[PDB]
Amino acid sequence: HHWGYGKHNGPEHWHKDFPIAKGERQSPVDIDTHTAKYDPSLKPLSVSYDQATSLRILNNGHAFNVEFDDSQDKAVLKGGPLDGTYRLIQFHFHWGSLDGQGSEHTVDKKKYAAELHLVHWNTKYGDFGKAVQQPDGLAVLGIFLKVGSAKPGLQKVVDVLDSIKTKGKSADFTNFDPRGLLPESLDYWTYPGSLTTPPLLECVTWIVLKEPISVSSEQVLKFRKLNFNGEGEPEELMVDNWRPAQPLKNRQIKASFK
Ligand SMILES: Nc1ccccc1NC(=O)c1ccc(NCC(=O)NCc2ccc(S(N)(=O)=O)cc2)cc1
Ligand SMILES: [Zn+2]
Repeated sequence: HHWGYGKHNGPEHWHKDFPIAKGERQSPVDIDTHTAKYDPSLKPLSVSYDQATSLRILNNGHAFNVEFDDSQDKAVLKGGPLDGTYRLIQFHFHWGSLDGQGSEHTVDKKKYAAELHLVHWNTKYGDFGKAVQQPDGLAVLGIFLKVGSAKPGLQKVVDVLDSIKTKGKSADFTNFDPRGLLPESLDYWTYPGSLTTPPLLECVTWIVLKEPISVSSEQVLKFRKLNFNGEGEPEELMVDNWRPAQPLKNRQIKASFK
């Protein structure tokens, strides 16, 4: 009886195995755009993905992860609110059963169809497992998805999903360029928070881009054909794999822009 997104094991249950679910810096949150303060001391984000080395795509039973070689400084995030250098390890998405829900963060209570998370770890902690034990261990770049025009740089991801339909399936996934998933603007909001899935560790500097990317209805439909279940288990569509907004508590969201 492991955590998930169903009636009996969904986000309102997680606190029983992971009491930090009710902690002081949980994610996601609603971004109230009128209360976020412009911080003119915040630097432009530096997204350096030209040498990124993707390896593999994995269905882990709660999303799919595109994994990268993080054994050297090849794809790094720096600048913005960050001190030092954060290495890209994986990206994944959260999405809905319907185009009106799926994002984890919300903007003035608006839900997007999906949310991309580019996960990075602070190189001063040496590995990801050490970094998640630190309050500044991770930097997650969050990008909203809205349904409209197709995102051409997403299609290589969409087309491999048939090969990883069920929990525990993986496929080689080399030479994928994550620059093709970024919007034009790197204007962002930032706040201190957590992993949005168990173990819900309070180790994340969240950086959420203001400009969504557009994906097509056909692209997001292909996400919704994935399965939470393993092969030969009853089919349960991988949809609504999002945690809702958590209390902001004693936090301020800062804006990089006016
Ligand atoms: N790599 C490493 C290096 C040295 C030693 C140990 C390791 N650890 C692993 O290999 C490993 C760690 C965790 C794991 N599952 C739970 C978890 O912590 N998920 C992360 C996550 C959850 C959530 C988010 S979100 N949605 O962006 O907030 C973003 C990220 C599975 C595998
Ligand atoms: Zn995520």
